[PDB]
Amino acid sequence: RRTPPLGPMPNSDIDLSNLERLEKYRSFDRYRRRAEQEAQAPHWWRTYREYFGEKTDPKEKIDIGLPPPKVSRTQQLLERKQAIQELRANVEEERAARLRTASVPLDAVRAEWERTCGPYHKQRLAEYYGLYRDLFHGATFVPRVPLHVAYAVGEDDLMPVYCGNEVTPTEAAQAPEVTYEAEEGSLWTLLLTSLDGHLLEPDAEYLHWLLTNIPGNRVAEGQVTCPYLPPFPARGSGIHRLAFLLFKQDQPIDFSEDARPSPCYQLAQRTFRTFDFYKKHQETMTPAGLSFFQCRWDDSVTYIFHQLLDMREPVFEFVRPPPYHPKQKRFPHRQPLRYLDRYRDSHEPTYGIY
Amino acid sequence: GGKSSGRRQGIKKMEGHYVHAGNIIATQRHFRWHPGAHVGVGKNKCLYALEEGIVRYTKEVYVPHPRNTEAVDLITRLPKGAVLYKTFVHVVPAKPEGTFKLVAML
Amino acid sequence: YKTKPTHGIGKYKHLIKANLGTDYEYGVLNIHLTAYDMTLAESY
Amino acid sequence: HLATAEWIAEPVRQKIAITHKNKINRLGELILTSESSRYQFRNLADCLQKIRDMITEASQTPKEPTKEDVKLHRIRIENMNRERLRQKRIHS
Amino acid sequence: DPVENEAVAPEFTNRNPRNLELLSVARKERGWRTVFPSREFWHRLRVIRTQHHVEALVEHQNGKVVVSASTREWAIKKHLYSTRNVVACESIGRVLAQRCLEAGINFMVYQPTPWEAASDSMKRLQSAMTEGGVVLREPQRIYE
Ligand SMILES: [Mg+2]
Repeated sequence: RRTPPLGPMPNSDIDLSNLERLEKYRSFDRYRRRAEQEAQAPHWWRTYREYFGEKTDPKEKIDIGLPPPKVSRTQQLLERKQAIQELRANVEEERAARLRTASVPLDAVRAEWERTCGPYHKQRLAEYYGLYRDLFHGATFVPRVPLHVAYAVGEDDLMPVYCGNEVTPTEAAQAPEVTYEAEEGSLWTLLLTSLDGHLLEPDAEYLHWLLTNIPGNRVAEGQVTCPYLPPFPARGSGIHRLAFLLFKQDQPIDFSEDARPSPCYQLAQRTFRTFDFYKKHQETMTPAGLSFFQCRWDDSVTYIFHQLLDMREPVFEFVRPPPYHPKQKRFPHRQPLRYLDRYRDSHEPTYGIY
Repeated sequence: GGKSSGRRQGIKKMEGHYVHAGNIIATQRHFRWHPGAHVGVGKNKCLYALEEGIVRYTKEVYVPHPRNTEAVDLITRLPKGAVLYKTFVHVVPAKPEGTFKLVAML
Repeated sequence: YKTKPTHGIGKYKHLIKANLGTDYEYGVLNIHLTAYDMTLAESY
Repeated sequence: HLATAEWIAEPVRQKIAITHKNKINRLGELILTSESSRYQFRNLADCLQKIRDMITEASQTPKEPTKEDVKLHRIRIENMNRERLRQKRIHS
Repeated sequence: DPVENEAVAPEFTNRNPRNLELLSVARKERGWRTVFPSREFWHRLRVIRTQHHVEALVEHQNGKVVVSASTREWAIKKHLYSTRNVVACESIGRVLAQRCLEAGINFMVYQPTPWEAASDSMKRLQSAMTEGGVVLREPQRIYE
């Protein structure tokens, strides 16, 4: 019994009458490339990606970001081509290239990337970290404008918060310095959330900082809706992710409902969700910047828990499920003597009635 | 002579069967099936599960290792656009690695 | 499996190979290059 | 209570509070628990031996170049990377 | 008597995708011993050397791509003489190492064919990654 295939055969298109005329792969790299390109295509049979690959909703990922700016591709390409023309005409550059000793300015390339391709890479990195999934319950945003946050340690040292890096709570104890390009007439809002810092409700998250109505780049003059609170990731609970979000207000916004008393050391009051918050504010609020970083536990968390939060610090532990053993049989055939030690619970000797 | 008995070699766990770590999935004289995710192969081409989960069978693209000169030579002689396919057996883990629970309140 | 519609997906030897002169084309030809300069001969 | 306990030397108390800081609760009490056996006698003996081992370790204060754990390898790598990523202000 | 701040759930739920990887307890996709390359890793570094351009990707095992460094990008084109030479490979390696350091990823894997491994451009890329601080060996999973 044979059943016709439900789709085209993988090698049905290739003829075989003139297979000698057909050009061969003749190399492993070409076959590998064709193989991966084929594997990246949908199929009507069961495949690895069907069972292990993640599934996405058919609806397109909804965007809430700032509309893309326009630019003249022809002029951009002309300037780029003349720049590379003069660069290749420069003999010293060509000699360095042939000697394989040329070097590129890392700071310059990063600064140019932050304006050219930075937003898309940052969006992809945030999607990989899953922020868009947990908060917003599924949405997308492109960080059109850049933001730079630094925590001041010592008198000179700065710990930056670029994207998903590791910063200790000892460094994050004080309020950081925030910089972002802006001009007069723009109202900004800064928010900080701990995605995994919650201790009671897994779905909810803890708000740690909220500034509203920042005039331009004058961050200090902004209204302090909620005082800054350093992160408190519990020891043994893993690595948490703390997210800074910069939003823009087309109209002035009153923040009376979400206002928090100063100080706000209660976890129930610090409980917050960006979901339904961006829902109630989306009419007159729109994101412009996003950043985040990873955080572990350190000694400063103990002080924060004992004094700032006035509570006993909880300590967690990662524990694996107990090993599986089959149901014990009365006569274990051909099993080693240690078969009974697997089902014995205590290693101390027992004597029963005696 | 030649009075040998059968070797009882074949599939031991079908599609959708729940397996534990170390269980033999299939034994074979030659590589009829290929291991996939969390499936190990022994010296005698015996397939066992490295993780506890559900067994699945799929058709997957065959890309041999470069050091396998015989298979490299075999695949380098195919007409352009040809792709080899083979049956792979996978196990989908069911339980998480572990959980975090409160152990002390200091 | 043979019964399943994906039967034969694993076949590969039908894509691999298992002289008579026509009246329009020549079967086998040989081009011999003679030279006292071996380098030029092999280069050509 | 560690600090209040006068039957141990003050530097030993300080070293114990430093090293075994994860076993000190909010009130400053050092806590040691044992579940290694079914007998309260053996569990108490284990706790007392733990206390004695801590005291003698603080007394000896070894300074040998001990081996590096594989778990701490990636921790020190990421700490070095974070130190490298740390930045200085232009104007001081 | 009860304190609201001390009300903590018995089980902690952490949704960070990288927490298990950083704790070195996430299970790796072992197997695939009959095919190349192996999938037993958390992050993979892939190099695509085309006729005109060179690309480097750092991607997760489940399919997602973490970071990229491609010679088509203008911030490196404006300083790069040629996108298909050892200088281009060195620049790509350094830039990707810096991007990964900023993103927080430190450990990856590299699974080259023997010829591209012996290739001089790729070994200079490895040197660039090493000097940038990226380690191309992942820590072994902690089973127990
Ligand atoms: Mg017979």
